Amino acid sequence: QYIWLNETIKSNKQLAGPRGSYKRPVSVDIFRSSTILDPDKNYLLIVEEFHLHKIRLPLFKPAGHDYQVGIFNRSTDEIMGVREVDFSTFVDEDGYMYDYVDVGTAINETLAGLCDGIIGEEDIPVFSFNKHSKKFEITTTENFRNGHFIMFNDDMRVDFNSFEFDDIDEEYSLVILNEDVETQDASTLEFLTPISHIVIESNDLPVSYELLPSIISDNTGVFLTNYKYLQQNNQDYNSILFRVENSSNKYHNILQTNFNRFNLSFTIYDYDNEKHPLTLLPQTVIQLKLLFESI
Amino acid sequence: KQYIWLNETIKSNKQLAGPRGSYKRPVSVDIFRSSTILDPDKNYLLIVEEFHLHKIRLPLFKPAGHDYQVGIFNRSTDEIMGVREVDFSTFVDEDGYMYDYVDVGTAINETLAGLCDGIIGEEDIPVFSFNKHSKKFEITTTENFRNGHFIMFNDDMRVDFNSFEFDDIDEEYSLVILNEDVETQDASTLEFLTPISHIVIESNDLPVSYELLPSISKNTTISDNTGVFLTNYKYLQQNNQDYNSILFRVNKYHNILQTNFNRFNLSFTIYDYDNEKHPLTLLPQTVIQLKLLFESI
Amino acid sequence: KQYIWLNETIKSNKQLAGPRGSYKRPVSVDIFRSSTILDPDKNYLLIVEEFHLHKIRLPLFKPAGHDYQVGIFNRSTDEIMGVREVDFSTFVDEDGYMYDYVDVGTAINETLAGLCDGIIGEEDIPVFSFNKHSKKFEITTTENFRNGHFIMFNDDMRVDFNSFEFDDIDEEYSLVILNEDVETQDASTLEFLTPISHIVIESNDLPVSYELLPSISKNTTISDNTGVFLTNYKYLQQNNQDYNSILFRVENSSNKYHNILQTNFNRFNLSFTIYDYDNEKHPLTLLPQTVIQLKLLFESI
Amino acid sequence: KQYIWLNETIKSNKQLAGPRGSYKRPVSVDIFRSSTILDPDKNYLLIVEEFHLHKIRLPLFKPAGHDYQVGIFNRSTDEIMGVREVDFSTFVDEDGYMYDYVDVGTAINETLAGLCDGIIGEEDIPVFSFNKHSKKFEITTTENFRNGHFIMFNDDMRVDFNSFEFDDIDEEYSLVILNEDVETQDASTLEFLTPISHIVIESNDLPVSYELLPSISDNTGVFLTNYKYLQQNNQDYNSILFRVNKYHNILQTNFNRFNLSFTIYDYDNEKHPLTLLPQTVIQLKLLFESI
Amino acid sequence: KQYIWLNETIKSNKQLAGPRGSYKRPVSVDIFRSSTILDPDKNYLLIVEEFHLHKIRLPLFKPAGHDYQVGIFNRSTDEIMGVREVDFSTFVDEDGYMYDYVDVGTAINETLAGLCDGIIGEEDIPVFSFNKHSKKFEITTTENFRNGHFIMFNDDMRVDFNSFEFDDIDEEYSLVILNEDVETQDASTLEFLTPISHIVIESNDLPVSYELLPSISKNTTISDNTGVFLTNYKYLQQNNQDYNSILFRVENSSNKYHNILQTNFNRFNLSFTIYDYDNEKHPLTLLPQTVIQLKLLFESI
Repeated sequence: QYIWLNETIKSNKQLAGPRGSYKRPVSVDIFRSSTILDPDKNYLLIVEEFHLHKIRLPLFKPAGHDYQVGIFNRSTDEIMGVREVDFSTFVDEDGYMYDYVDVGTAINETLAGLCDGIIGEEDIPVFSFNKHSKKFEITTTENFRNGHFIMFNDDMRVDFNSFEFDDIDEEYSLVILNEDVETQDASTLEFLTPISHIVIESNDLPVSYELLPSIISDNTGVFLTNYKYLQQNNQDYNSILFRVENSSNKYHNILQTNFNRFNLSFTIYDYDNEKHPLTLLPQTVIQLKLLFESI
Repeated sequence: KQYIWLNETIKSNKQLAGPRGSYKRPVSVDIFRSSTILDPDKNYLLIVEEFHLHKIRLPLFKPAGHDYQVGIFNRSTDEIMGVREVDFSTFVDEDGYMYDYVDVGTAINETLAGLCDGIIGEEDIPVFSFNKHSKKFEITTTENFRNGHFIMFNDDMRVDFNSFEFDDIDEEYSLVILNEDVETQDASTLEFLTPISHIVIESNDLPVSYELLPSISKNTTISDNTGVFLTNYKYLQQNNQDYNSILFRVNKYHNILQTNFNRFNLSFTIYDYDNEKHPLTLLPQTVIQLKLLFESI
Repeated sequence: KQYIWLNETIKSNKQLAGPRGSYKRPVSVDIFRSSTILDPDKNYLLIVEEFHLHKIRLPLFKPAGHDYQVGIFNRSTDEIMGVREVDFSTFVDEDGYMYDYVDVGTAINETLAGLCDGIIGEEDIPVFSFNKHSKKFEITTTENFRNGHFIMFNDDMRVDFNSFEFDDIDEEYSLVILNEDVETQDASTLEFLTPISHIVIESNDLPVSYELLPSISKNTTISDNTGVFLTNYKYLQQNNQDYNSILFRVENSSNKYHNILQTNFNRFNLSFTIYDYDNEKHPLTLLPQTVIQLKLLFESI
Repeated sequence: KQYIWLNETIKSNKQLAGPRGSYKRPVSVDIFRSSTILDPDKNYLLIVEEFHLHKIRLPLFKPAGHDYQVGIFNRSTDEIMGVREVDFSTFVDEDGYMYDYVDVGTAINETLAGLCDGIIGEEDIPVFSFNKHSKKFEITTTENFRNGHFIMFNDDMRVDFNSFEFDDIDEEYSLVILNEDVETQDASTLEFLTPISHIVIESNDLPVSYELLPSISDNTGVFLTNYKYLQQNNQDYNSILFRVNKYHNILQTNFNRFNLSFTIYDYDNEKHPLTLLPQTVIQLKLLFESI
Repeated sequence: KQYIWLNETIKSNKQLAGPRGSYKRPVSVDIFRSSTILDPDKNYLLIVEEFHLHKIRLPLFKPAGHDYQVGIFNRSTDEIMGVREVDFSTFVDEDGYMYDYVDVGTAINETLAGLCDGIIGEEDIPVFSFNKHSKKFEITTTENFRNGHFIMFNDDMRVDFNSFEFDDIDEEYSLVILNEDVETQDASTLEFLTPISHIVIESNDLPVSYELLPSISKNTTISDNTGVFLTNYKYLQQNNQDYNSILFRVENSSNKYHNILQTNFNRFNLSFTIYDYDNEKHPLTLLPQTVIQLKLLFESI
């Protein structure tokens, strides 16, 4: 026996707020007059599909990183200076950033402020994001490359690993520049994104919880599905579509048969395990299809 | 274990469909057999193995669901010169749909040209357009416009054409950051413009178990609402193609409640993102194919 | 559970198939075993695990299906100068097929040129054609033609060459919007032209359950009809390739099983058959160079 | 329900395989265990979960299969000037194979050049060649050649190099239409030219249910797996990876020894083994699944 | 029937793993639950659903495995002028690995340049190098070098850099055919250079059935060897990326189940291990920025 349950959420300006400023969590109450399941049977739950049409996800989270840029002199053979990359001007209230151009601007302003006293404005290097290639780029003069190197610390080195590097120190590495415009060997947006996965969870649905580590552990958490997210490009706004294939093992046992209501909520888990709820926009449309399959 | 396969097909012509499909005839099939289809002692599941909607027409855009507004900002005086609501009424068909993204771009452009009429000199009027080859919208401007003015997109414009670079200025409006004569999107956004969500096969008289639905009443939460659906095909708009040939090939089972039938109807239906349903209709050139599998447990 | 695999092959040559496969010999395989294939005590499901139609020729267009018409509009006088039906009769072989999209483009171009022969000067006659590289049709015009006139497509032409930009004048006719000297399609429309729907393996003497089909009559809905179908491969015309090498392999956990009814047999025939969109069936014919592989599975319950 | 996995591997060296695999040592593994593999009471199915043929060499062409012929037509006189057969014998190895599509393009070009040697001058001799970048064969000509002459392909050339535009003059020969200096193919046709049909793992001593084969017939042949090979590019040396309901019945559950070979079937069905190289590292993972 | 889901995650920092992961701490996690995990009466299978090795370093080349040799040939005198062995020792790390194909290109180049020292002019010395953009090795030469000489690759080089156009002269050595200033490979060969074969999850103290391995010894061809393996991720080197973010999800190849032998347990240890093509094993090691995620399915029968 296959029991199918469709659900939808609309939105508008009045429910969500301008630019979704009310941060209303994505949630649906399911509520039926009749009972949903047959008392004499045992049911596995699986989420067959969902569609998160028109939502806004963050692209970068400064708190998790400790970036540091520096300048190295080739004649004198020493470190001239090192500065910490200051994101506080570009961050929203919740500690997020929504554009990889701005990650590049932050890194650039730190780099420009460091070379203010030391190097002439003609040769101050420029760090920027290229919208077309999805790659960060370093733009420099020939005078700069003969005189100096740009230095990255390890956090920078790892997240922007597609540049060519030379290790000088336990921490710091030199960026090897051979041309006016130097770009990344490969995109590294996967390394920058804080989003790990999006999850459907219910406080009141009688379903066997998944086993977790501690905040030794006896900890548990309700998870109906587990969507792994990957930042493909610089798109702040997204339309995320999920559909299972022929033999997905992603079932969950239902412990009690007799219920006529429950709540479903969409939540985002970051790479540092800070969970936060997915919120509506005026234009958001959410769709959802649960299967209850008898054993 | 038993595999009963039921093929079915619809040919079309000008008589059935009308010129350009103007009769709006629903896609539908009666399957009528002399013998009974299923064996009385078994229980069966139903899955749609494949279908083909060869030569059909689908809408590319539905203006009713959007509130697009463009505006001009003056950098010298640092204030809003005007804001106008984009008017799609001269581009829309009788059922509220549009069928070309070049036309979506023209609609936006004419609003922009009307808004700039007295306020900016003709040579410096910016041009909004859809690029057929890249499937991206573009803004074309003079350097003299860029030094003087910004184009303003409201929140709905902001979201649906999100791959331009923006700068917020208040609760509602956002400035389009232009640095070159031709400025284009970083990424196609046709998925944000299409109104078509899914195509569904349904039936009024096939003895098959319903799916549970949220209530018809949009305010109330309680629901005893159901509906027959045999399959659920998610549609994604890949490009600027009005006319399509949709092909589907195959967990998606449905229980058959009673065994004693030889008649049923099948109808293809389109659901939009605003949940309004409407029938898939024929063209003269439409050919439709369909394959059901009744599978015994 | 039991798995009984049955590999099979077909070779060919000039004598068997004829020059360029001109004898039209159907692809057919007598399987014949000395021993009985299946064990009497068990029930068996049949699935075609893979095949390979190496080096065959399929048609790309079938003029019978289509009612193409082109016209010329005059923008000065704002009326139709003329309209003509597109005639393929010279390009078509015996069977009613065409085998190259360059020819499809030529036939439309001829019709268009013959329509402009009296009226418009030879220097700015428009040129319809098929671009081999992009797999897209193209309209080549002069600026003088564009200012003066429009090319008209009818409803059938409109649908099958849908990627051009169009303005609809009438219930029937549409004007092709041209802004530049060489105008092309937004997207490939070869899927709208290929007459091949699917390719089928059917046996005239294998004890296997038949698929239910709709009635032969256009007038009656009540159906008794049935057909033998072992597999049903959906074909899609990717490019302008006349000759093809078609390979099918069953994905993990498909449902394309048929019940076998009788458990006692040691011979059966397998033909390969092509269905078109108009439901006209015709057999897959050999070439001299045609190798054909095939692999059935008989799976017990 | 029981899953019993059997990892296996092969290594190699100069002394085992020879310079450029010149010994032709077949790929083979003797599995031999102290304990009995399977339970005596149960029934088992055999599926090959994954194999990796790392650093191997496979032929790209086999002239034996093909009967190519080229010709020159004259447009002024309107008649066939000559027809020569394409001789591959200079580029072929001992086993009848060829290992690069540029050499396939050269062989046809030498035949084409030899046919125009007496008739047309060197300035207008057409040039047949393989483009390494596009994976497509090209015909280079002059304007003087195109106005005067055509190039004739026979039916076997016509089917394997089908992407060119053609005009049929008779039952065997077809003119290649040419409008520019460098004319090329509509699409890649390496799938036509490759003689490798599939790659098979076959035993000679394992108790497993055989697959029914043709010859009236009563033949049978043991095959543990079947990998369908397709030629993606002009890469002579390869690294073939396979990961997976391709099951087989194990007839007897009392054994602890068998010999797994690797074999290459061609489109003419002529079978031959997969030979090692010094650098080769072959991997394999069988599954025994219970009922 | 029952589906028990076990989630596990690992974080890191400077103190834990060391600057650039200098301490080489292996990736390992202890699962310790106060309750028993499984129900006594049922029989459970184990499959790994998904893991995510976020921000980790992996080697791209392992010189020990190869014996590369380069040579110079003289076209005038028609003989070998010399053959040097490619020395990687100045580029390798402590553990025998190289983390950049640019550096593999330089190694070959230094060897090639040193071999031309006495014999060829500074301008006409050929240059071998890796192209970051195309992922292909290139040979930059003068017209004067090509008219006078050829570069010679031994068999090991010939295989791993097979996409150049070669010509055999003897059993070991092969000329590289060069017709332009810059000559590139026809296709990528990074698959031929990577030493990482697969990444593996294993456990010393989980009661689960072991897989059957071949013999440790060269002498006795008979085997008795077994190993504990929870999953087997086949790795493929896409590009020149030193640092990686490896995601696995069981979508297809879902046969990778393992029989749990004992139901009575509440604790085990999961460790990540890398196997190379010479079958040497070494652990996966953390970095300060590494985050590892894991999900296990215990499924009953």
